[PDB]
Amino acid sequence: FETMVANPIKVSRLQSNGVLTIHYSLANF
Amino acid sequence: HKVYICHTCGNESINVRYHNLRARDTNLCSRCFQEGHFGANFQSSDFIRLENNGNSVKKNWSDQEMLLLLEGIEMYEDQWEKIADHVGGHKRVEDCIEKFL
Amino acid sequence: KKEFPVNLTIKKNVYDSAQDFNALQDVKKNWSDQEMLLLLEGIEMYEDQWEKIADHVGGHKRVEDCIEKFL
Amino acid sequence: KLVDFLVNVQSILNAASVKCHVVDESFPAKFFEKNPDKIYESYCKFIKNRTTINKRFENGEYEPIQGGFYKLYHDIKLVCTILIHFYPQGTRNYQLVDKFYKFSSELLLRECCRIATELDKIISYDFIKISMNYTVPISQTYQIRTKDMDLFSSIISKSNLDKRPHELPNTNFKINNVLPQTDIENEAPRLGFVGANT
Amino acid sequence: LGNGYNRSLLTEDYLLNPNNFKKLIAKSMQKEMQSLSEQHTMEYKPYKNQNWVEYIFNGNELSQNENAFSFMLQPMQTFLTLQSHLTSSLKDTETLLTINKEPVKSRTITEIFDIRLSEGLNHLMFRCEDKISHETEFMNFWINVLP
Amino acid sequence: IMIDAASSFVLPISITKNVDVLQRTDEILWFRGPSVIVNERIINSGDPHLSLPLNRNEKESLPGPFVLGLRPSAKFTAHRLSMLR
Amino acid sequence: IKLQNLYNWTPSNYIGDDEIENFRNGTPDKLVSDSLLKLKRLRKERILNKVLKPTTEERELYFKVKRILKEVILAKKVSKVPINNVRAFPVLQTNYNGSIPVVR
Amino acid sequence: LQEQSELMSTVMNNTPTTVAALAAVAAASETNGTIPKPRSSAQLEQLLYRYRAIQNHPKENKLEIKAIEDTFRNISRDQDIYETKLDTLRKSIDKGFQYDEDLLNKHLVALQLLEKDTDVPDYFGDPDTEIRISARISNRINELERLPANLGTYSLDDCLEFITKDDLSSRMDTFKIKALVELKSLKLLT
Ligand SMILES: [Zn+2]
Repeated sequence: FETMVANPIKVSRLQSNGVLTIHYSLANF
Repeated sequence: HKVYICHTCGNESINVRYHNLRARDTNLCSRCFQEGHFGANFQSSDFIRLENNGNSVKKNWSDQEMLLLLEGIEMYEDQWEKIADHVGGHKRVEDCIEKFL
Repeated sequence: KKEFPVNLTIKKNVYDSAQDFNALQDVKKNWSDQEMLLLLEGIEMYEDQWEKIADHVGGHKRVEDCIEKFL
Repeated sequence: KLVDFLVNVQSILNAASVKCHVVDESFPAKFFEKNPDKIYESYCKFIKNRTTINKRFENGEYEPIQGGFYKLYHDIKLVCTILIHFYPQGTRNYQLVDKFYKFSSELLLRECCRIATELDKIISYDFIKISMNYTVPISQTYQIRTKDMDLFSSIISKSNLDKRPHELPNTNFKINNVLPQTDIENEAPRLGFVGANT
Repeated sequence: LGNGYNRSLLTEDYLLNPNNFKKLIAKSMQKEMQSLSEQHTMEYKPYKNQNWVEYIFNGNELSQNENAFSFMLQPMQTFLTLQSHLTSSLKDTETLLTINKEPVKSRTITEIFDIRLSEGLNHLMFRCEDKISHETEFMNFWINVLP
Repeated sequence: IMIDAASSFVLPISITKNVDVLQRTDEILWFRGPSVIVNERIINSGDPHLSLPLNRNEKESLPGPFVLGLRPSAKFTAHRLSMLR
Repeated sequence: IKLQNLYNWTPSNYIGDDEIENFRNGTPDKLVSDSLLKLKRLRKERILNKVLKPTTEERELYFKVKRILKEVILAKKVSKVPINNVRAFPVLQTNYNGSIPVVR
Repeated sequence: LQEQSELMSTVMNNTPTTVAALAAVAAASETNGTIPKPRSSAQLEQLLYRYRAIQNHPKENKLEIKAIEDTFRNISRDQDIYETKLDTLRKSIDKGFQYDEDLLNKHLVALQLLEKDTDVPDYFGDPDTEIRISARISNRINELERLPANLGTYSLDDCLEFITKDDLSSRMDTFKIKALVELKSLKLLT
């Protein structure tokens, strides 16, 4: 049980500040 | 709609975040602000409870939209494309300059 | 006409500097935040009667002493 | 004086039971009138042996006396423990019943009163102590000791009147109690430091 | 349930400050505070700026499944003194106390310890066991020293 | 002093069978430090037992922490509910 | 030196009244309307002097126009007394450091 | 030499009996230029009460006790004169005036604005005047840089939200934002 180190979850500040949520805007065919 | 990934966890803010005033580039969750997992460098006073939902019709300029623009000007001082999205993205580059002037 | 809002809740009193709020300070005339809440609560309920409010504060404040804070 | 005091509590208990409907639950007569520390042992004896709270005020079961709200503090604590033993510990209704009981117990505690130490032998000799005593509730957290990482957990939202044995998903998990800190506040820095010129 | 699994030994434990911290500064509004778990009262005494907190753990009704405790201290308070009141010294009770890895023997029934802390978190493993009856009890104090 | 540390660890063995009361990822989040319990977020800076005036050993057990929490009366809440509809 | 006449002390009772005994027999509003212009003129003279602390001539004058408007409410029983408040007041909240240790 | 602040420092240091400012002919008379009659309500009067209550034990080493007692006699005399004038004022009230509402609304807004030193209307080049503008801007900057960061709010509309012991209502920082928008708009003026 003492040999069970885990995986660290990084902050990702550039993905934490202003990330949004391109074929949907028709300008690239 | 921007994805506000909270500090110290992999959770996502539903409708509320905690904007920091000394690191200025991070947010917190509601349970994370209750349990205090923000690190011992801060004293839990520089964390402003802000919203994440959509606002009202444009040119109303509530206190959150007035605060975030003056935060971003003190961050970058130029590059208004990086200033308009700091408000939340729903305000124009041509409109934030007209409001700031 | 757009005008800059004069925020009187943030500004500190200059002349007296003694009737301000306890967070802006740094019978009994202590005027704690509980009685300061109960004063505005009684005013919002009874709409400036000064008789059913002074006992809602707790009876420690007189009728003249409540107006000393109300002004 | 107590006539409006019978109505303002009823209005809050009607308005604060919309999302969970604590008042509209089925509740028998339940004439116990016992110690509220032993409020669940008598209920378990009633289960081994063998009129709702909205209708108690409609039938005039409470009088404007101290017992007329001692019975209300008895009946709300009877309803909340039935809802705790009905719903599991992970549902949102459990947290709604817990928040409703933590609001109702505080509302019933308020508005009723208005109507061996080497440091001690020096401090009691040098100073004068004015005391002030109160009681707080505590919670429990988990504990995992891995290879030099010292893992911790979050606050369990289990209610204080659950009376269930402490289950463990793993044997190697440990339990601990978090002591709450409460004193005079520290002098925070001003707005010149908070939001300084960078 | 651990109500039947209570402690037989470890009647009183203390986490009071030594007298040197008061002697090097001073040479009071005392507010005692208790929890809704019937034991482990907690008293402190600030004044208008140190506290001299004291963590009392009366283990006469505390369970043995809940060994560890967690609290938070100030960076000004780095020294601690433990006052272990047991039941009786009828046998040789092995009372060793380590913070993280270094054990502390004593200061000199009533035993006095001396604890010197650093920044960060702390384990503070303490235990009591007999040589004949074979009954052991554990205590842990997760001390959170602020920077 | 570093800021961008992880401070979040998840064990790979999923024992998510009786765990629904803790803070899940949506797995269990395990921090490097414990939690803190704050009773009331508001401090009444009056109530002269805390402010200690200089006018006049006395013990007094007050009922509940809600004296130091600025709790309003029920009559204003009932009046606001009468103003609701 | 008395007992009850010693603890209750304000900055408003050092001068007394000295004019309101003669002024109450007429209108109550003329001295307040003349004193607000004097307070405005002294405020403009303090703006035009680069001074921070107010003088002792207007602080002694401020407690009279408060007392007159207090006694009008105490005696004349003004029929409306309109309520114009922000319905809020600032308090001090709890501060606490984080529990995760600082790495270096 | 801050004679009213030395007693406050001795009271805050909890050591006002070992020195007691050493009131003599060369020390108590140099800082006073008879106490200078402080004008506070209770922040400088309770300090005089404590300064009288401590020095009752030496009883001869301090000579300004007679001046403090004469000041207390003057305070009691002014209190008695104020009570007699308050009785004469309450007995000299006319029966009917019918005071209007519009003039009351004109007086209350002006008396509220003249408290905290802001501009009120009547409704009844040049580098010499720019330094006076900058001194008023820096005054508000130094005033806003003395506010505590742990400022929370409580409106009269929270009773519909049912705040529990751990609830975290969303109307706590409605004034902390507005206390920072002004502070960071006075800095982005240039
Ligand atoms: Zn989170």
